[PDB]
Amino acid sequence: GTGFNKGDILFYHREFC
Amino acid sequence: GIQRDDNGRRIWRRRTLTKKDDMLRYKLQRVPFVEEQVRKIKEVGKVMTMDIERLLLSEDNRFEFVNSVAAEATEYVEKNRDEYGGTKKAIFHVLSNRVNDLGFDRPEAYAESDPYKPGPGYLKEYYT
Amino acid sequence: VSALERSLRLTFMDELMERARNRDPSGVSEVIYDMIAAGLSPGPRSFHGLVVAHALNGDEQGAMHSLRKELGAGQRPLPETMIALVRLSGSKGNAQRGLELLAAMEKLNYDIRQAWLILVEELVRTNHLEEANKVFLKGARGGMRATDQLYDLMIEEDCKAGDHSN
Amino acid sequence: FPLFQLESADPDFYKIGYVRRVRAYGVEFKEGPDGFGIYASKDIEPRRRARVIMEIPHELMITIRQKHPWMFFPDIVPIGHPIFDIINSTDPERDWDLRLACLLLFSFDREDHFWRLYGDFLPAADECSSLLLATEEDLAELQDPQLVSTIRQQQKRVLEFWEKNWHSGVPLKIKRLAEDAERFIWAVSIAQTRCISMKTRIGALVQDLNMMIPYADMLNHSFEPNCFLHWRPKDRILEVMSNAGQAIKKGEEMTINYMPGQKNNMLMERYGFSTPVNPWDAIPFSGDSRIHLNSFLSVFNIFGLPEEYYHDSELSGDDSFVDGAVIAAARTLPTWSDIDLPPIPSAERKAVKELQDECRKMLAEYPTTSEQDQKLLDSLSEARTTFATAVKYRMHRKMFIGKIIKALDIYQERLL
Ligand SMILES: Nc1ncnc2c1ncn2[C@@H]1O[C@H](CSCC[C@H](N)C(=O)O)[C@@H](O)[C@H]1O
Repeated sequence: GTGFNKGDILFYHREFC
Repeated sequence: GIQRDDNGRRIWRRRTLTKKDDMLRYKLQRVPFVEEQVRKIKEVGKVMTMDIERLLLSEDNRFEFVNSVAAEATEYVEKNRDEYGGTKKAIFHVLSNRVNDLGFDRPEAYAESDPYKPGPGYLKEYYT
Repeated sequence: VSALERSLRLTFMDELMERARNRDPSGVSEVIYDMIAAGLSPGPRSFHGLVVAHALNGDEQGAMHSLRKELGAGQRPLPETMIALVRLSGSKGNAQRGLELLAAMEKLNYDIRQAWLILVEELVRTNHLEEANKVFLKGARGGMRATDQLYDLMIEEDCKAGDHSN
Repeated sequence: FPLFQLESADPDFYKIGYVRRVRAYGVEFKEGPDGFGIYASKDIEPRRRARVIMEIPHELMITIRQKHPWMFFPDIVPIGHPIFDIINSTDPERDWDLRLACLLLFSFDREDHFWRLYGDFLPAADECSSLLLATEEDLAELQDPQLVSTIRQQQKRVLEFWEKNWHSGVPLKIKRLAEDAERFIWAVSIAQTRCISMKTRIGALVQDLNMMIPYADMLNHSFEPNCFLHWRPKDRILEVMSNAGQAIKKGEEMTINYMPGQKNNMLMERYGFSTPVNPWDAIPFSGDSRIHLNSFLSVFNIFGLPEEYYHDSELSGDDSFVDGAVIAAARTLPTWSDIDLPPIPSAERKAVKELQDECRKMLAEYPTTSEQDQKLLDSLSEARTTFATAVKYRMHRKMFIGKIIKALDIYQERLL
C-alpha cells in the first residue's frame, strides 16, 4: 500500500558613481 | 477556395452541420427542481468526493497520490502552522489547490459555514 | 556614436583582443588605460578580454581582480566572462569559488546550467571527484538537468572510485 | 455606473462533440478565411501545473496500430470486411496514410459513426492546403525541384494505390467508399494533414497509434507552442494541456508543435504549410567564412545547448528582431569555437561580409523578391490554396535569408 517502495560577489562592488 | 468580392473582402464558405443528429434535441434539456438537491450536495461536501475521483483519473498509482497529498499538506502546515486546524484543513486545501490548478474554481479548502446561525453560542442540533 | 568613435573603438578592441589571445594581461591593461586616456569607456567586451587574458595563463586571483574592476566600472559582465571564470575555478579545483560565481550569474539573470556543467566536468577532469560530486548534486537537487554523457561519466567514475553512495 | 458606460464557429460543431463528452475549457472555436482555429475565450491564468484545455474521448477517434499487425481502436471494421483486405496489403513503413484514408472513407460510410458528422467540418478539396491536391502550376511556384519531385512521387503513389484497389470488380460496399480517384486523394490529404501519432496505453496494452483525433486536429502548429497533448489512460481521454505557469491572454491562439525539429520543406510535404520563424531551417553555405558562435549567441541572448536554443526574452526587453529565425541562423551559419578564445573583430567583418554576399547571391538566384510576393498575395483573387501556399513558402525562405543578413549586420555592429 502506502508503504510500498519505501513510501557574495556583486555586493560591496557596485559602481561608485 | 480564395475569392475576393471586388472590395478587398474575402468571401469564404461557412462550415455547417448540414445533417440531422437526433442526439441534440433529446439531450440538451435541464431538470428544473434540483435546487435543494444541489444545495444539500454542496452543504454535505460531495463535490469534494467528485474532485477526489477526478484527481485520481490522472494517477497511475493511488498510493503515490495519497503520499504526495500528505507531503504537500505537511509542507503547508510547516510553512503556515497557525492557518490550519480550525476552519481550514491542510488536506482539504491541498485538494482544492490541485483542483484549482486544473482551472476549475473551488472554494478554498472547501471551507463553508452556516449563514443562518442565530448569533454566537447557538450550535446546530443535527436531526438523526 | 560617430564613425570616428567607431573606428577608434575598432582599433583599440582589435589590439586588446590580439593581446588577450597572446596571454598578455598587462598589455590588455595598457590598452584599457589607453582607452581611458582617449575617452573611450571600457565596455564589457574589454573587461571580458582582460579576464580571458588572466584566465588563459592560469591566474585566478588576477581574473577575480579583473571581474572586480569590471563591477566597479559599473559594467555588466558578459556570460562568457562568467563561464571562463567558473571554468578556471574548476580547473584549479576551487569548487566554492565556482559556486560563488554561479550564484553571481544567477543574480545577474543568467542561465547557469551550462556553466554548472562546465564546472562539474572540469572538476571531474582534474581529478576532484569529491567536489565534482558535491557541485553536481547541488545542481541536481536545484532542479537542473545534466546531459546523458555527464550522468554516465559521474556514475562510472563514482563506481570506479568505489563510491556507491554518490 | 454600468448605465453611463475571425468569426465564431458554428455552434453545432462544438454541440455534437459536447453531447458526446467532449469538453473545452476556457477556449472557443473560431473560423477565419485561413481555416479553423482554437482561441482562448478569456484570460487563461497561469497555475502551478498544466491546465486542462480540451478533453476528447477515445471512442470518437479513428486510430490504427502504427506497427504490424493492424488493429483499430476502437474496432469499427467488422470481421471479413474487404476494407481490411485493402488495408492489410499496404507497405508497413511508408503506406501509413493510405490505411488512415481507408479508415476515414469507411467511417464516412458508417451511419452510426461520429465522423460522418464531424467530417462536414474538415476542409474540402478546394480548402485543404496539402500539396497532394496541387497541380503542376502550383508546384512550379515552389522554386524547389526536390520538393516538387517528392510531391509528384507521393501523388503517383496515391493514384497507383487507388487504381490498384478500386477497379471495376470491387464490391459495391467498396466502390461507394471512393467512386473516383480525387475522393481518395482528398482522404489521403486529410489523413496526412491531420494525423497525430502517439504512444497510448489502453487497459494493459501499450502501443503506438496513428490517430485521427477530432477537436484536436483543429489546433494550429507552432514551434513555440502554449499547449501540448497528454493521453489519459484510465478513462481513455486525450487531454489538451496548456503549459504550466504560462499565462495566456484573451484571444490568443492555442497551438501545439505538430513535429519538432523539422524544417519548412518537411512541413510543406506533410501538413502543406511553412513558417518564417522555423528555428530548424537550413541554408547551404560554403563554410569558408565563419563567425564566432559564442559572441553571436551572447549578442542576441540565445542560451542553452545546441538542441535547446531559446531566446531569454528578458534582456532583450522589446527586441522583436530575435525570434526563431535568429535561432535557425545560429544553427546554420558557419561557426567556430575554441572554448574561451575571443574573436578578433577584423576577421568577423570580413566573414560577415562574405556571408552577406552569399545570402545576396541566393536572393538573386530567385527570379522575384519577397515584397513583390507579398504584393502578389494581396492582389491575388483567383488562385488555389496551394498556389498561395507555395508563394508563402518561397516568401518565407527569402524572409529567412534577409533576417540572416540583418542579424549579421547587427552582430558586427554590436561586437564592439
Ligand atoms: N501555423 C500555421 N500557419 C498556416 N497554416 C497552418 C498552420 N498550422 C496548421 N496549418 C494548416 O492547418 C492544417 C491542420 S488542420 C488545422 C485546422 C485547419 N486550418 C482547418 O480549418 O480545418 C494543415 O493542413 C495546415 O496547412
